[PDB]
Parts: sequence; C-alpha cells; structure tokens
Amino acid sequence: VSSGRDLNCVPEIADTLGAVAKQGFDFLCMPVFHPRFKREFIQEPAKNRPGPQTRSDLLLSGRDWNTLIVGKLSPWIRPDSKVEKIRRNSEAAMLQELNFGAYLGLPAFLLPLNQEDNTNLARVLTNHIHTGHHSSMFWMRVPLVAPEDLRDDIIENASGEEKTWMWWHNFRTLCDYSKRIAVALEIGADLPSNHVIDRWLGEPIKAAILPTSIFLTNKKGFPVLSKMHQRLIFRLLKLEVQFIITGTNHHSEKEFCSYLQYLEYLSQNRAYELFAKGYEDYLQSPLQPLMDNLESQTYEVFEKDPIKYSQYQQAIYKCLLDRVPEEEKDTNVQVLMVLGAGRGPLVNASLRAAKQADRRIKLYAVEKNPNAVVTLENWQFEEWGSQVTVVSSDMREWVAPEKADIIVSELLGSFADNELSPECLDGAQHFLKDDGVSIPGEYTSFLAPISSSKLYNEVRACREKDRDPEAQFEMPYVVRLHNFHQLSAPQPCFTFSHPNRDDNNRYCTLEFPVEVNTVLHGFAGYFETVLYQDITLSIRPETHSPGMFSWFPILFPIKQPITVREGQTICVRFWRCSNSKKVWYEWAVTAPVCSAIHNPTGRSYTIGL
Amino acid sequence: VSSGRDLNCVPEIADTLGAVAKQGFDFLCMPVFHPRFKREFIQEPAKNRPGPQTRSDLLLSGRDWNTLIVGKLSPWIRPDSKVEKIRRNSEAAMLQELNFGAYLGLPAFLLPLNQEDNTNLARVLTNHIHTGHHSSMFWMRVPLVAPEDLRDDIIENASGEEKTWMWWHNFRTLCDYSKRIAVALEIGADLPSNHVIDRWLGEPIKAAILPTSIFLTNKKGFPVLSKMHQRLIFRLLKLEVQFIITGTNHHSEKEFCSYLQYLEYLSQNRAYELFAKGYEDYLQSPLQPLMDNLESQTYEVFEKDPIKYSQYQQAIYKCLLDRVPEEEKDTNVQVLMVLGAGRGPLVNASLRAAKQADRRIKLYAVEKNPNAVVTLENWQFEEWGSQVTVVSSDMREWVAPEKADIIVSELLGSFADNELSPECLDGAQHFLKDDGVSIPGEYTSFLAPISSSKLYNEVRACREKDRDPEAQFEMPYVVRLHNFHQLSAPQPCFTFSHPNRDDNNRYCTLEFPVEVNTVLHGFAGYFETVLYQDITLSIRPETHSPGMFSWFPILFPIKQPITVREGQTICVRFWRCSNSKKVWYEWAVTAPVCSAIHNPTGRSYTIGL
Amino acid sequence: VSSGRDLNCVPEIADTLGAVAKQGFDFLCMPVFHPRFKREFIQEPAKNRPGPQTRSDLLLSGRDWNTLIVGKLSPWIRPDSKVEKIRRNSEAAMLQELNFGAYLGLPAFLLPLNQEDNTNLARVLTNHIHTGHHSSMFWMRVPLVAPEDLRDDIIENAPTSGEEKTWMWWHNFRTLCDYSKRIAVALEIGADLPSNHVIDRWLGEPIKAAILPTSIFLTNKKGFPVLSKMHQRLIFRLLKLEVQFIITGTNHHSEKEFCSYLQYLEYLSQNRNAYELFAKGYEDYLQSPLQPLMDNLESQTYEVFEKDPIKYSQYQQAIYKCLLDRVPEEEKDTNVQVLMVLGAGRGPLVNASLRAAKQADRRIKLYAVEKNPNAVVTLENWQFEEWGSQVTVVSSDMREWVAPEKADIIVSELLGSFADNELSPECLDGAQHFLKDDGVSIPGEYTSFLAPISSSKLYNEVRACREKDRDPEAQFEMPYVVRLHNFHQLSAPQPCFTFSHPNDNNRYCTLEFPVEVNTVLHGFAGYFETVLYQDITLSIRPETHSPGMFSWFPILFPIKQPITVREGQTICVRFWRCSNSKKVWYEWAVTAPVCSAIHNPTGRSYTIGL
Amino acid sequence: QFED
Amino acid sequence: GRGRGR
Amino acid sequence: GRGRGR
Amino acid sequence: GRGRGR
Ligand SMILES: Nc1ncnc2c1ncn2[C@@H]1O[C@H](CO)[C@@H](O)[C@H]1O
Ligand SMILES: Nc1ncnc2c1ncn2[C@@H]1O[C@H](CO)[C@@H](O)[C@H]1O
Ligand SMILES: Nc1ncnc2c1ncn2[C@@H]1O[C@H](CO)[C@@H](O)[C@H]1O
Repeated sequence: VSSGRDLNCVPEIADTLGAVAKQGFDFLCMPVFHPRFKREFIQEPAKNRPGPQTRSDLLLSGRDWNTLIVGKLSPWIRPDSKVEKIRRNSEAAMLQELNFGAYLGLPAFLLPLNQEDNTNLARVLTNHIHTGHHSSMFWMRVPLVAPEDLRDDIIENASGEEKTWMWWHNFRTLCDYSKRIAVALEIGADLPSNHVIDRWLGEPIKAAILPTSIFLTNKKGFPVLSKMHQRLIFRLLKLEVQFIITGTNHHSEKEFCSYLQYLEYLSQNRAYELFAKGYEDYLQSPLQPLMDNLESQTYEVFEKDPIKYSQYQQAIYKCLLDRVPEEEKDTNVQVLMVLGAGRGPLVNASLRAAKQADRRIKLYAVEKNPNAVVTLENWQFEEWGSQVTVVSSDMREWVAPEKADIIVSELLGSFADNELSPECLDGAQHFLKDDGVSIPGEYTSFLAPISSSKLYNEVRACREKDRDPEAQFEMPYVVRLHNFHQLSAPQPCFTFSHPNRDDNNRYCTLEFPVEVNTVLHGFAGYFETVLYQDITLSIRPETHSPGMFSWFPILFPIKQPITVREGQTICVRFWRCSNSKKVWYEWAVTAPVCSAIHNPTGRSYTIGL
Repeated sequence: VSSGRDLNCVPEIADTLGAVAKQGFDFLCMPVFHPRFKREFIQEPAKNRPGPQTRSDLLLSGRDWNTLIVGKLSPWIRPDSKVEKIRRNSEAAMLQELNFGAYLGLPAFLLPLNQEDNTNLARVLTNHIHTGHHSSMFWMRVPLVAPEDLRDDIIENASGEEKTWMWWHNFRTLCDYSKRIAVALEIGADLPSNHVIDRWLGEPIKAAILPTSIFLTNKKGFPVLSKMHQRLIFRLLKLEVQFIITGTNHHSEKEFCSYLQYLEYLSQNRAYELFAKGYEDYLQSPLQPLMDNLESQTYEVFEKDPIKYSQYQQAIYKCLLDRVPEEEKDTNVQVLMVLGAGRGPLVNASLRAAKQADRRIKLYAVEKNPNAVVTLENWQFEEWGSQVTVVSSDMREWVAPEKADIIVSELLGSFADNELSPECLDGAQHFLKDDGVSIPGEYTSFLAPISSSKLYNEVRACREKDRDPEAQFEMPYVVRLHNFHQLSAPQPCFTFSHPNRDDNNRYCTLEFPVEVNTVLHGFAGYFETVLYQDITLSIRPETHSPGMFSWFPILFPIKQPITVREGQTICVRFWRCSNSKKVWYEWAVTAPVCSAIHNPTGRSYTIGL
Repeated sequence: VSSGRDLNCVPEIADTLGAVAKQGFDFLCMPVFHPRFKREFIQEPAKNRPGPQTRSDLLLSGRDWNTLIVGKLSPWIRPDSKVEKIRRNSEAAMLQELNFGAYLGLPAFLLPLNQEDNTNLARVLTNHIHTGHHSSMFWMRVPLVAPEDLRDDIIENAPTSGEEKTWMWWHNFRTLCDYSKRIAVALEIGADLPSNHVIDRWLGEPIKAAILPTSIFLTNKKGFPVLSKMHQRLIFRLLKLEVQFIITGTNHHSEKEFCSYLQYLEYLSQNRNAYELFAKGYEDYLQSPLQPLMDNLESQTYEVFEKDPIKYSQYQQAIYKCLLDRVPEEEKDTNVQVLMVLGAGRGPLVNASLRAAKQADRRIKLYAVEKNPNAVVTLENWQFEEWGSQVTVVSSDMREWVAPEKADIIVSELLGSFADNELSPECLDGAQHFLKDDGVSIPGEYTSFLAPISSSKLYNEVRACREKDRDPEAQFEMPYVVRLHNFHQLSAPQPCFTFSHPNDNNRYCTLEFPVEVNTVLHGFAGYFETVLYQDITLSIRPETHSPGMFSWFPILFPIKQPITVREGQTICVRFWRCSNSKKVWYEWAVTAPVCSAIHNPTGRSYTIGL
Repeated sequence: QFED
Repeated sequence: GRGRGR
Repeated sequence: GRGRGR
Repeated sequence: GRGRGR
C-alpha cells in the first residue's frame, strides 16, 4: 500500500516533509499558496500587494517537487460563485495556482467537487490543460456522500446517493473525458449502497481519501474500521489506488502512525490474476491466426496453458472410449486430424489421450504456417514417428487420403468465432466420417454491457493517423478489463456446432435489464465451448474455467457513451457478416437510445479468410 | 412545383412513362422488379428459377434512367421479419434490388418505414452505401401518422403523434446521419399537431407523398384539400420538396391532371428571401475585418443594404440635433470620427445626416485597410474635400489631433461582438469627449436552441484534413439556416455599452424551457443594437429590421446531438474569453445532459486582435 | 563494447552458442537455414522435398532467439540474378528465410550488399517489412571497399567511383526502401581503408554493426592480433557511434585462442569531457526549441540553465570589465551604476551582477525585470532573504515596463541555439528607451552560423516526428534543438545573421558552401557566437566552442527532400528572418545545386510568438 | 492493535 | 459570401 | 501480447 | 529537456 498525508497547515515545509516521511507516508498533499491568503486581482490597493505571493521553489529540490508533493487549491477559490467579483478573482487565482503547480512540476493537483455546478471550474481547468506543456494529474476531490447529506439532525426547523457521482460525471463530461483528470474519493462514515460503489469503482480513481474520523476505536484504543469500510478498502485495494489520510489524530494516546499501520495491516490481510498482472486495461488487437502467421513466442503463451490442453486430452480420451469398445481395442484404429496443429500441443494431447484410453490412432497434423510446419516436422522426425503425418496445407484446401473419425482443433478466439473456426471447420468437414466427431463440437459467445471511463479513454487514445478518426471504436479489443462496471449479466449471442450437416451469417438481438443507473461504454464478449459431452472450456465470468488464461475477454466499444437509467433495458443487436474474402462483426445499440451500426461492411475491422 | 407519379403497376415501361409525362409529372416512382415476383435465394428448386429476373436496361435511354425514374423496393421484402428464412431472403432481395438500381443509375430509391423495428433494413442500406461507388439517394417512405392509428374503428372487440418520427430518427441514427438518406413523407387524411409538423419540417424531407384519397371534393367536382392540408403544403413548398401523387384517381369524372393542377395552383398562390435564396443552409465562416483585409466585393455586399445606413444616418441626425441647439447651430462644429470607414458609406451617411440635421461637423475617417484607404482618399480628393480627414491607421493605435463629439462605427457582426467591436471601441474612446456619444450606443446578442439535421450533416461535411477531426463543431458558422427547428425563444447573452466608463470577458447561463420533445443540434445567435435612443438594428427573428440582409444568423454547433423531451429545460453556458492576442467563445450544454466545452482556449476558432 | 561472432557453420546450435558466449561474444550471427541447403520452390521433383526444411525453434529458448541470435541470409540466394529461375527461387527463399527469422523473433538479420544492382533484394525486403507484424532490424552487410577492388593483381591478362562505390550501393538500396528505420548498415572493414572523407560519409549513416575479419589484424612481436593505426583510428571513430563489432573469419593467430581478437577490441574500448557526459542520452534526439517569451518555463527548465557555470562566469566577467570601464577608481565610492537584468530568471544572472560588482569594488543599483509570474516568486523570496534594497524586482515585460530611471548596463540572457530564435532583438529593442546614451548592453552582439549537414538518422527522426491533425510534412519546416551526433557535416559554418545592441530585425542571408565530397544533404545545423563585452564571448560553433559550456545544443533546419550533392558543387542556401507585429519565424530554401521549396512560408509550421 |  | 460571412 | 491478443 | 530544448 502507498499512502499520503493531506495537511492544510504546513508551517515550514522541509520540517513537515520530515515529520510526514518518518511516520510512513509516501507523499504529502499541501497547499502551494497559503489557504487563508486571499489575493485580489482586479481592485486596488489590494491588487498591488507587495512581496512574495507564496513560498520559494528552492525549499525542496526538483525531484522532491516532482515526486513527493500533491498540490491543493485554496479553499476560498470559488470559480462558480454567484457573485461576479468573487467568480473572477477565483478564476484568476485558480489559474495562478495551477500555473504555479505546473511550474513546480507537481505530479498531481487536488481540486474539490463540493457542489453540483462546477462548470466554470471545468472551463478554467480545461483551458489550463490546453495551454502550454505540463504533465500534472488533476485529482478531483469528490465525496461518496454529499456534505449536506451527512450533517447531523440538529436544526429544529429544518438522486439521494447517486448525487456526487453525477457531480463527477458532469465535470468529466465538460472536460471531454480528459486522461489527466481523475478522482480522489472521500470515504465518510456513512457508506452508500453496493451498486453506487460499483459505478464508483468503474471510474478513474487514483486516490481514496480517508478521514481519521471515520475510524472507530477498538478495546486497545487503536484506529480500526467497520466491516463495511474494510470491504470498501479491499475493493479499492484491488484497483491499486493510493490512500490519503486527512484530519487530525482522533486517537491522541497513540501516534499518527497507527492509521497507516492499520492500512498496511489490511494490505497484507487482503494464477489468472498473476498472469493478467500488467495487462489490466491494456487494449490489444485480437489474433488472426488464419490471415497472419504467429511468432513462436505467440505459440508459447498458448502452450503455457495446462488446463486447456488437459481438457482437450480428456475430451479426446472420452471420445475414443466411446467410439471403440473394449473388445475392438486393438484391431480398430481411429483417424484423428488435428487441424491447425500449431507447434505440437494438440498432437501431444491426442497422443496422450489415446495412450491413456488404450486405443490405437492414426493422427494427421495439418498446419498452414510453414514456420510451425518446421517444428512439427522436427517433432515428427525426433519423437512422433510414423504415427503422425504432418501436412503443410490449409484444412480448407487439403485433399485428405482418408476420412477422419475425430477432427480436433483449437481455432477458438476470445469471442469463439472471431478466428474463423466456423469457416475453417466447414472447409475441413468433408473429410470427416459420417459418424465422426468434431472437438470442439459446440461453442457459444456471450455479451454483457459494461461501463468503464478508463477503457473508453484507452479506446480514444487508440486514434491513429492515416485512418478514419473513429475507426478505433469499431474494432474489438482483447483486453483484460479491470477497471470497469458490468451493467447486466452476460447473455448468449452466437452458437456454432460442428459438424454442420445442414450460413455462418448471424443476427442476434439481446435485451439486458439494467436494474441500476449507469453509463454504457461498451460490451464484453466471452465464450463457452463444449469440446466433448461434459468437457467444457469457458471464459464467462460465472462459469470461468479456473486457472485458464489463454483468453482474455473481448471489448466491443461504442462511439458515444449512452446514459442509462434504472429500469431501462439496453437492447443491442449484433451481426456476424461475411463475403467470399472476409468476415466481420457489426453491432448497434437500439435501446434506450440508438447508436450507429459500428463497423459496417467491415470498414474498420475484418477477419481475413 | 416539381412533382412525380407513384405507380406500383407498370405493364409497359415506355408507354407508362409517356402517359405519366403527358399528365405533367416530372419523375415516376416505379418498382424495378415486379412487386409480386417474390424470389428465393436459398432453397431449391425456386433458387434456380430461370430466365430474366426483371426488365431490360435497354427499355429506356440512359438519361431517362438517371433523370426520370425513382425506384421502389418490393413490398414483400421484410428484412426485419421474425422468421429467419423470410428475413434472409429479404436481405438478399433488398441487396439485389438496390444493386440493380445502382446499376441503372436511378437518382433516388424509395424504401418504406412502416414499422418500429427497422434495424436490419438499416444495416443492409448502410452496407450498400459503403459498398461500391454509386450516388443514388435513398428516400425513406415514412408516414405522418402510423397506419395502425389511421385504421377505422370498426373492430368490435378491439407516443400517439410522435411515433413515426421516432421511427425515422432511429433509422437515420443507425445509418449515421448519412447525406444519402432522406425522407419521403406521407400526408394522410388525419393530420397531426403543429409541433409534430415542426420536427418533421426540421428533417431532410426531399419528397412529400400525397395520396389521392386525402383530397376533398368541391361543388364543381375537382380535387381540393382542407385548410390544414393547404397550410402543410405551403410549409412544404417553402422547403422546395417534390410532391409525389400516389393511389388511383378517385375523381374519375375528371382526369389525373387535376390532382397535379391543384398543386400547381397552390404553388402560384404561396427582399430578404430573394437575397438569401441560394444561400440556405450554406455555411460560411464569419468575417474578421480586423485580422483580414476585406475585398472590394465584400464591401460592395455591405453597401447594398440601404436600411442599415439609413438607420445610422437617422441616429447621427438625432444625436447632432441633441448635442447642438438651434441657436448654437452655425458656430458649433461637431467632431465625428468614423472608425473603420470602409470604402466610405458611413462617412456619406454622416455627411447626409449633418446636412439633414443642418449642423456643422468636422469628420475623421479612420481605416486600417490600406486598400480601402485608396478608395477613401479618392473620395476625399474628389467629393469630400477638407471636411473629411482620412486616417490610414488602426483606431486603437491612432493618435488623434482633437477629441470627438461622436464616434460612429459599423464593427458589428452576426453575434454583435465576434468582430471585436468592444476591443476596437475600447481603444478608441480615449479620443472621445467626456460627454461624447458612440453610435452604436449598445448591443446585445441573443441565443436560441435549434434542431436541424441537415445543418448537422453540413457541419459534419465541413471536416477538413490536416486539423482536429471534430474542430468543425467548435466554430460558429454564418448560415442562412432554412431547414431547421427553433426549440425555444431567444434570450440575451452578452451586452456591451459604449463608452465604457467604469473587462470584455463574459459569462452567461441561459435556461431555455422547451415545451416539445426534440433533438438539440445547435444554438442560433442573433443580435440587437441601439445606435441612438430609439434607433435600433435587429436580426432577431421576431424584431428583425425589415428587408435588412447585412447579417445572417450565427450558428454554434454541438459535437453530438442532445435528445430533449417535453418539460425539460436546456441549460447552456456561453463564455466570451480573451487574452492580449486573441478573442474567442467557449460553449457547453449543461442540461438536460452535459456536452463537452466547445472551443477551449480558442483551439478551433479565435478572432484575431 | 558489445561484440558478436559471425559463423557460417553451426553444427549444433546450443553447443556453438555456449562456446561463443564462453569466449566473450554477446550475440551470434548464424544462418537460420543451412547455407548450402538450396531449396527449390517452382519445379518438381525437388519442390516436394520432404522432412524439415531447417532445424527446430525449440533448440533455444524464446529469449535466446530474441536476444542472442542475428540471422543470416543464405549465400546462394541471389534475388537479382539475370537468370529468371534463379531469381524466382531466390525471391521465394528470401521470403521464407525472412519469415522464419520473424517467426523466431530474431533481433536482427544480416543481408548482403555485394553488388551494384540490388533492386529486387530491396523490393522483397520492402514487401517483407510491410507484411505482418515483426520487429527485426535488417543489417545490410556492405563492404568499405568493393570485393573486385580487393583482389590481388595476379591475373596476367586482366590487370587491376573507385572509393565511392559501396556507399553508392547502400544509398541506392536505402533510397529504394524509402529510408526505413528498420534497415541499417553492417560495415565490413577490409585490409585497405579508403580516404578520410569516404570514412566521414559512412560515419553519417545508420551503422549498427561493424564487421572485422580476422584477416585485417596484424601480428605483434609477441604474436597477438592487433590492427594498424589507420584501422585503430577507424575503430576509435566507430566506438563513438556505439556500434557493435562482429568478428568474422577463422582464427588466423592459431597459437592463442580466438579470445584475443575480442580482447584487443576490449583494450581499445578501455583506451579511447563534461559536455559529452551531459549530452549522453540526448544524441540525435530532437526536441523543440524553447520559447521563454510566450511560454513560462518550469523550474526544472531554469535548473539546467543554472547548472552551467561557464556561461554565468562569462557574464560576471563581462559585467566586471564594463563596471571597471565605466567607473574610474577615483570616482569609485560615489558613482552608482544602474544595472537592469532583463528576464532575470530565478536569480543567477542577478547573482552574477552582484558578484561582479563586488569583485570590481563598485556600487550598483540593480533592477531585476521578469515577466514569468512564477519566477517572480523565486526572485522576490531572493530579494526578501538575501538581496534587500539593492535589487528591485519588477514583475513586468521589458518591452512594456516603465522604468523609474535609465540604466548604465542592461544584461540579458535571451539567446537561443541560433542566437535570435528567442526574440532577443525584439525584446532588447523595447528595452533601449531606458538605457543611457552611453549605456552598454550585454551581450553586445551576436551572430548565427549555418553549416550543411548529412544524416540519415536525423532525417528519419524528423519523419518520425510526423503528427496527426496537422500538415503531413510540417515536421520538416521546424528547427529542432538536437545534440546531432550521427551526422556528416558537408562544409564549414558561415555567419548568417548579426544583431548588435543597442541599435528592422527582418534579415535575408545567402550562403554558398563549397563542397569537396559526394553526399546527400539533409539539413543545416545552426550555431551562434556572442560577444558580451570586449573579449568575453560565448560560442557554440564547433570550432570556437566554449569549453564545457552545455547551455545550448545546435539547432537543425531540415529540408523536406534530401538533395544529392557531388564534388565541386557548392550548396547555395538562403535564410530569411521574417516577422510581423504578432509573430517571428524563419524561412529557408536551398537554391543550388538543386532548388527546394521555401520551408516554413508565413510561419505556417513554426513561429516564435511575440 | 489490529483487532476490530 | 453574404450575411457577414465568407 | 497475452489472452489471444497482439 | 536540455540544450535550450523542450
Ligand atoms: N485453415 C487452416 N489450416 C491449417 N491450420 C490453420 C488454419 N487456420 C488456422 N490454423 C492454425 O491453427 C492454429 C490455432 O489457431 C495456428 O497454428 C494456426 O496457424
Ligand atoms: N481597428 C480598426 N481600425 C480601423 N478600421 C477598422 C478596425 N477594425 C476594423 N476596421 C474596419 O471596420 C470595417 C468593418 O469592420 C472594415 O472597413 C474594417 O477594415
Ligand atoms: N520580454 C521579457 N521581459 C522579461 N523577461 C523576459 C522577457 N522575455 C523573456 N524573459 C525571460 O528571460 C529568460 C530567458 O532565459 C526567462 O526568465 C524569461 O522569462
């Protein structure tokens, strides 16, 4: 855990950094100007106030300023005041403080969102961002609960929980979803419901702000947190936010190291996650193994998965037990064709499956990649021998010497058919015996609507020259989605079964009942596949095969985000389209508000046949 | 009136086109395939039906096909059928018919919008538009009233007015607001309210469909129309749509020339409109006289407005009468300073005013344009003489030899301050006497929210290379908006008064109560100006100075349209921003949903000081 | 030094890689297919040859392939053969070998440029680069001396552009391939070296490796590999570029092991200033010229200014000399010299003025004008804590400031890499009305210098500076502050623009550069010299460079299309310093030997904001 | 210390 | 160009 | 690249 | 940034 101390009083700054680093904090949120030093910018004599306006640069080194200090905007700066003089002084002072922080090169700046209307603050911030070159992040300091909702019931004659999120949403929408504007969330004593926290966790939260007043004390007098607070801390610790501790020491008998020590205690109290580490919210282009040739280092991460090939070997083992009785155990030889044999792993899985099933197989390893044919043929010379026949041909062009009993393939993508498993297996179906088996015999794709401001900003950041400016929103992305909110349960899109003894063009309509209020940002695509009868591989988040990491989910973005209310069903439509030369997907949201069909004619993304 | 005949039965095509032309119709809407000749594309034996599928190309000349025939889709083609075989056959047949119409080079093609779900139709159309090169227009045939609401109440045991507009809106949103997809509106017997007709009038209506069944019968027997229908025909004739007559001749005693002759009769019974003709929905860029030197033709366009210069002359007349009493007539010389003298129509207005007021003036004609100074100095040498002193300087940097009693300028734009009248008159008020007058005395800008889908497509079509791909939405456009819908009444944005004796930066928040469900597309800006006491020039659509075409409205687009419903209030913020170098505008919609702030730091549009 | 071993015989890949890394090499250049295993691709029966075509990719780890192996094209592959059958087979086999190297993820691939016509080689490589995704670099193996010019004179009836031949080969190859980032040079150094200007043209090229046969090594009195002094000088020049040295051939000194050829190169690497230490990490790295007038600099930007002590030593010495000159020793204690430091920064030039007046024992009343409101904070904390009433800190622009009195000396620090690209003339123009009529400006004068350069790497860096949402070729119309390192300078610098203070700042210069080599012009490098006071100068011109003074890198003005120049052909360039009330910019155009367009018309791609 |  | 526009 | 992505 | 460059 990495954490900081928010101080509003820094009498001398080097002493304060010393006293803050001794007690374990990693940065310090401090005001660059004096919080009570109101400046005047328009009227004399106070406009011409002499002397320095703030502290010198030279009190800390450049590395100290760039790494250790998070600036704060002064509390009197009120750019959305109803008084025009206060409003203009606050615009000028906000610009002065932001420019001084840019000059100091602070890594972050902390600005407050403590009311509904922050339009002028948004304009001054978005004009600072587009002026000059600077690299500060802007952590907008927004609470979980509005300050007028957690006040005591003391006054005798005087959107409830979705309120401050709408403050933040309006702010980040006025600033046009800037990459440099994020959230510093204040966690008070009164936590909101669970679905409010999910929207909050789908946002750009770089910091969490924990007052020392929300800490409750134990029998020994230390600061601890309630179980609901601890659960919120664990969810935030999954996002790797930093924790800012504000307020005074409410447990005076101890010292201020105790709050931080409790946070580290919860930090230590907190294979797919290890593999996916470093790839979270990192967009990738989906593989196209039919139109491109894969590097050996691409095949290595395939063969790094033991669960998928163990499941394939189990499916082949059960199929070989079914197709050959114990009486015909030796005089019956089953023809297997591994289609797209890769560098070996399905051929080895088939050999092991026939070895543990105690059945005889004649195996063909078909592979179009000549560079993988090199390693397949070295395997064949060195290990496999005459049992395996290595074919350097496309399965759709190959002329088989004899028909097959089982054809086994691994041509499934993250959305189960974006790597042309239907077309390839339909081409390879003619050398299958009339009672032959295809492994996998079944696969379905699943879609769920998601919200993620970070994923949307990465998709925008994928905008490239020499290209349509919104082609990036018409491409699926293989992404280990991490900082997102899923709006509804997944629901099956497309189903393909092999062999097909009957058109791979598909049209699906999916209605997702959204029981909460959200802002739809895209769709996540998963898949399930039945290899043989009860052997399945799934990346669906409720049926996910444990320990399997060969497939990250697919993201289908949408060009503009769609604001969704509670009780509003999201109706989306997906097409699997094709021609003689290429296959693509088209999608469109039709309810609650329509969007354009994304990727028409495959103009931004096709899969090459 | 350009009008067409919609036939669904064409036995011979040349004879029918001849008869249609004899009746007086300009085009003919006809089915390219036989409407009853349903075709199979998937199942044998009917997939292999021999012979020609339709008529020959050679039955009409090429120019006949490209100028005379509007194609129709066959009525059995339902791409959004719930039966998969029907909808796949209908996708294939719709593709076949659209490709045959593209091959025939038809100018237009009618497709029906007669049900709520038209997503697969939209996808097949969007894929046709993006496949191949072809330039036919697609007229989506949508009714004013849905057919389930026009049915008689004769069944014993068995959103109202805004249904089919939402059909059209969903369709055009799925197809991404294409320039090639427009509306053919069916006007039935029962006619909707006035505000339904206003959204419809804001749409790309290229044709209007008048069934012969909606025509009333007079005492002589000829077809006529109701008063509400006549009003709708007049509002559509303002848009220059083509009227399509459908159905059979219900007035069998008369010919079918009578339905056309009534429309010709209404056509022959329907200065600013003559000037603005040919400029409707044509986006210029606002002039910048301070940063760019104008042309002779620009000034000539200015000086063809007699109303504005008559108004300036009346203002100077009244000011000269006020500032000099009759007894001090021959001894008091009033220093007038014409700032930005142009080629000299304001100087002539001042001289004619001083003659009409019968007062003695010493006039200065300041002009920074070195090429209009040539015209001014030839005027001075020939006509004006020593009364007028021509200064070739900026009014801001010019050092006067005396103070001015009156300063007169024409520095106003379509938004009253986008040509930097405040900054120019600010630097030109130090050579004004302490009781000096400025004409114009003050000026206000007014904003109204508008919907116009054609204007949104025009702004999209302004996407220029080698710049931000969405920087065309952050520029005001001088536009004679014609095909639009004004959502609410104009409200004042910014007011500047001269002389300023007390910052030209401004901030306005305008809340527009909308009483109708609409889709906000931009903000139209007008201005009013008080030259002298009761002398005003206005381009506001209610207080417009009659026949005064100096200024078109200004248009501030928004990047994505904002859907609005009844009872909501559109809240928008407008900022006038400046620095030492530049002046610009920033805008953002804050209610009902937020938009981004448009033009931050003047990144897409500044006015040069 | 990083060094590799070129082997054309790898009987076992793991054993050979172990033995190569045992004796100190960092990579191994080896054939991925057997060099003699000629494959057939068109004609039967040899087209249908069975078995694996090459050895497996499972013999080394993936990281071993990605870091330790440089692949070689097979010697029989001649894609430019005059026989069509050999040409087609060699195209197919080139593609197969390149695709297998991409499959292996090799970091580099060696291809030979051993003949004049390599157009089909260039086409097959250009098509490989534009196909699929792969990251391998392509090292064109080109000799320093052509193979037909190294042969012995032992043919009785065939006795033996001579030196500029293989560079012409490489130039044609990389011009056909459109100056790819992924295509570089592996230079073969032979026994007989060419002239020194031939070696300069090569040193301005993307050389990523140097190939040293063991046959170019001489022998000691103790019997060890060594190289001649002309070879050692070539090695020392190549060590500046940080190339990798590839040892080819067999052990020609068989008494000692093959480690000795490597040990000599390690010896020479261990036997080859502060500017070079400061400039590391910044060589051939384009960055934008600073614009302090219209951009407020950060504090870390000022920190690297104050990190140069030589510039401020020189300013203090100039103020010292001026103070002695303007005040006689008899009038020492009663004359107050009003100094004005214009653009005072965060302090260092005011500190130089104070130290100068202390060592001159003179009395000064100093004004520190600065428009940066965030550096005024530093200046005013300086004044409160140290300076006191001697220094008056002004938060204004020198051009609009109203001084309470006139100055004796104005001192400014507004010089860029090209001496006027930061509007020092325009700023000091508006700061002359508060200078006394005998008043002195420091710097007194400054001149900019230009020299024509050649650099393929700089040209590719400028192309890589293309941005979206702007003119696709505007990157060639901006100057770049660059520690230009991998470049060839075609002629001596000549003075471009001179400004002198106190004094139209629009300028027009024509410079004719005599060329004595046969190169391709890529841009002009600009330097400056400034006279602060009498004999106190600051210069970044590479002949008169102030020692250890790293405040300024050279400026670079590119040209959109390279201009091929031959010997005895002067290059005539013309520079304009243009301006209006709002902006100042530069325009340039080469007019001889071949005209180019005027670069940056109206400042459409680059202006300096007033 | 860390006990709830 | 008409209406104060180019 | 991991998870079937480049 | 060094050598008067950003
Ligand atoms: N049509 C095909 N014929 C043979 N191998 C294929 C085909 N399509 C994909 N593959 C291979 O299938 C494996 C998994 O996608 C990869 O090795 C890929 O090269
Ligand atoms: N600062 C200025 N000084 C003089 N004429 C001006 C100035 N700004 C605009 N104009 C002139 O005003 C007229 C209308 O804007 C034009 O003739 C234009 O050239
Ligand atoms: N016109 C100006 N007036 C005052 N300081 C300036 C001016 N132009 C540049 N400077 C300052 O000069 C220094 C250039 O190194 C910077 O501190 C910069 O802020």
